Amino acid sequence: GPQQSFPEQEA
Amino acid sequence: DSPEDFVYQFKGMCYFTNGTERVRLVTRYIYNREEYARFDSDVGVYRAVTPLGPPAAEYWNSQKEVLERTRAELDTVCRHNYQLELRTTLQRRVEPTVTISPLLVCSVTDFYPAQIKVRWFRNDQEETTGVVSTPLIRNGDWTFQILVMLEMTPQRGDVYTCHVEHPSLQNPIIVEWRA
Amino acid sequence: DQVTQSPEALRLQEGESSSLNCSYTVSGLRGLFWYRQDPGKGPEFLFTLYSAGEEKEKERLKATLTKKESFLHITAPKPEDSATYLCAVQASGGSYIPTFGRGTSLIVHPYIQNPDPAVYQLRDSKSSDKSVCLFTDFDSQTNVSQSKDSDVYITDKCVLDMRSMDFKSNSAVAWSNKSDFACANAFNNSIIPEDTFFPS
Amino acid sequence: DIVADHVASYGVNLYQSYGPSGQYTHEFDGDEQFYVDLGRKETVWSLPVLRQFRFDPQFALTNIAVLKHNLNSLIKRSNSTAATNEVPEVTVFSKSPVTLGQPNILICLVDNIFPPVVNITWLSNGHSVTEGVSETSFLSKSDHSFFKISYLTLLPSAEESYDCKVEHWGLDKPLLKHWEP
Amino acid sequence: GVTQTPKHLITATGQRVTLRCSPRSGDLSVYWYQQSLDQGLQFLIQYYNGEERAKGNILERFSAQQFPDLHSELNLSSLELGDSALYFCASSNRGLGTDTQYFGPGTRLTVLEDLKNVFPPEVAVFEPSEAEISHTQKATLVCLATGFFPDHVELSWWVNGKEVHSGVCTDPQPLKEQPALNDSRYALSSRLRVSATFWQNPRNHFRCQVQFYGLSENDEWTQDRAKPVTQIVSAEAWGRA
Ligand SMILES: *[C@@H]1O[C@H](CO)[C@@H](O[C@@H]2O[C@H](CO)[C@@H](O)[C@H](O)[C@H]2NC(C)=O)[C@H](O)[C@H]1NC(C)=O
Ligand SMILES: *[C@@H]1O[C@H](CO)[C@@H](O)[C@H](O)[C@H]1NC(C)=O
Ligand SMILES: *[C@@H]1O[C@H](CO)[C@@H](O)[C@H](O)[C@H]1NC(C)=O
Repeated sequence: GPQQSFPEQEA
Repeated sequence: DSPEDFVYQFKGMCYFTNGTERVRLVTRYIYNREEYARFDSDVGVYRAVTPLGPPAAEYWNSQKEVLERTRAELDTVCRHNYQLELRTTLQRRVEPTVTISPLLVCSVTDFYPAQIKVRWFRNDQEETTGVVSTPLIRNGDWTFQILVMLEMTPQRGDVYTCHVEHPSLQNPIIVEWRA
Repeated sequence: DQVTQSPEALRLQEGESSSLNCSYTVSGLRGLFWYRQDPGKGPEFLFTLYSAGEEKEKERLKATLTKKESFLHITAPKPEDSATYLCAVQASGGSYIPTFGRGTSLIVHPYIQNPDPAVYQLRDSKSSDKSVCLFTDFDSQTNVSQSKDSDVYITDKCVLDMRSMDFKSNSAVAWSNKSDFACANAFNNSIIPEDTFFPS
Repeated sequence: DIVADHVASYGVNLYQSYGPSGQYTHEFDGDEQFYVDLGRKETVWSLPVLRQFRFDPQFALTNIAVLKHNLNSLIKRSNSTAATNEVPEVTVFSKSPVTLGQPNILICLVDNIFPPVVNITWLSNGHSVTEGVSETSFLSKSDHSFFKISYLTLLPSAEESYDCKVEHWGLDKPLLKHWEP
Repeated sequence: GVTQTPKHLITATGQRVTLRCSPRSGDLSVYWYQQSLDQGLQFLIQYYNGEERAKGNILERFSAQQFPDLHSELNLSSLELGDSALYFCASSNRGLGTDTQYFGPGTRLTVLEDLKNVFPPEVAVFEPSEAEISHTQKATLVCLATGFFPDHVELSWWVNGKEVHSGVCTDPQPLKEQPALNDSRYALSSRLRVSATFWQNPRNHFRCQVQFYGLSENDEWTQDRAKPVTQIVSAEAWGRA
């Protein structure tokens, strides 16, 4: 159903 | 004593204007209360907001697959979820409760959406002053509240009415009060 | 939540453009991935498609994604493109765990400019007890099949490139340690070209 | 600030060194669509229309894991700079106009929360209140601070008074916002 | 990008093996896959930053782990003949919905009932036909590698001490000498085509060699025939007038 924003990973 | 705490926040923010036409995606990367990096769909790349931003912003800008997968969320997250909002949260119409209680206050209770227009009328005549309206109060249970105080003089033969306009109503809701 | 690839296997001629299909019925797709896999080797990444309407390109390959399926358009294929093309899906339905299709086994047959089909008897080794025959220079339309004769072994078509002469040829090897092993009837179970050269 | 007809967070991802603790929520026009109970591994809806959607709690645990990594990296980057404690603004008000012997809900709005770790308890006439108490989650603000709302379903009496006790690190003593009809 | 060790693994039933995988630098997610003929590419287990993330249709005997160096170990115990498959490792950035998987070269496992059935190849070179030379002015050298078990082999053609690829083609898959046997010895053929004039030069030395992967020095052997260790078997031929 609802979609989410995926956070980018740090070094 | 003050307990030691380190906070990290990530917000996937979609901004909708004129329905489906204007769409913007802003992914904010926050350390404590300091937003150090953000992607903006209107900009096209990740940007460094503070001096703690370049190790993150540059790294995510170097890989085209990171840029492509982020840029895709303007459609896969914003426009996708808006279609669900149009059927659920954007259809939500809760009509308000208008009451007058004693100088005189018009209590507009529990409504959805936020949009509202409260007006006092002296005798088929407006009343601009003295009107002290409270800001739009958010109840957090998907309902809103707004109180409008009116400084009156009780005089013979005048009817005081509170005119309230809202998108859930086909015609404005009018509640009257007499001395 | 399933993903399906059609055809299961495909036979094409050098230059014969075709399209590989990858149908999916999973919900909330966030990525579609195309891979190229050679025998014994690991899957080689090709394309990622994050939403319907997307289209990506890499030379003679074109990957497109729609709400129902994804097409891997392979234009003017060469025998180099012979591999198993894998399709995967990452969606909310499948908890984003990659669900791979059974792949499409691709085989691109070369173009033979001047075919000269012939069966030759090779020089017997001083160490080996085997006799070898070789079916070579036949066109790609000719299909080779295993022998039905006891202790006789035939290999499938194998194309070799002689880039010094801009030449290429198909060949099948037939061997047996049996005394009555003759080349004249070695590829008897195969439909060989009616005018194949059979030397003395 | 960005001007738009509708503003939505899909979603608000939060992780802190105290506990450690996490929070996954979705917001629409400043209202919480849902949260994911990370301990219970369950999606909790805040609108009956939204309840039929299938949001996997794993997808929340999955994102918070990246935040856990990112926080470690930024603790090393900031030369270990802890969050500053903020002073919260407490406001107590009724849901509907006050009428004796008629059901009404008391609302305690704790605004400007940072860090997002606070205690909001209710008092009637000095003693503590456990029955009829409910609360929301930490709702996001543009200034990257928070606000949480606590409810109290009650019947108002002529002599019944109520208090909202808020305990935060930004406060030297627990803040009390009194209410009376 | 994604690396995997070992490449080849020949073992016995009941044994325990450990597979290693080093992911891409920057990737914090590792996936394990088992590829067989009758089941395809099947997901076993997944890791993220040293912790278990997802479990597939993995067995109790199969165990995995992700170390702080982010590399992974797939331990396979009480091995069965069915465990003979290609074990691929995959690496992902954050292990989220939009992350692209990147595979490793894969470890190739072969589980046998006993190590007694292991045989190295019999390499034999066959000189070109005088008929082919007289008809096309092209000469084909055939190499035959027979009676080896299992199929962990690499065949190569060598002209004057150096490897050749031009005019060379090897069968992608070997034949079964006894197709009715599940533990049948294999056969493999390869061809080396050169011009008639090149083969006619007697100063030209041709050699076909097969690298066989077998039992290591630590494995047991008591049979009268020589231990079928990982070795090189070769056949050679000089140019004729
Ligand atoms: C919120 O309330 C809890 C009440 O338990 C506080 O935690 C206690 O803090 C005292 C400090 O003297 C300790 O002795 C207790 O052991 C703690 N109890 C638990 C269960 O942790 C907590 O500190 C309060 N938070 C704030 C922000 O004031
Ligand atoms: C909003 O609606 C349409 C675009 O769909 C356009 O005609 C109109 O000018 C836009 N702007 C305003 C202020 O209405
Ligand atoms: C951390 O401290 C060092 C000095 O010890 C300094 O060079 C560096 O810039 C500091 N970083 C930040 C972000 O304060």
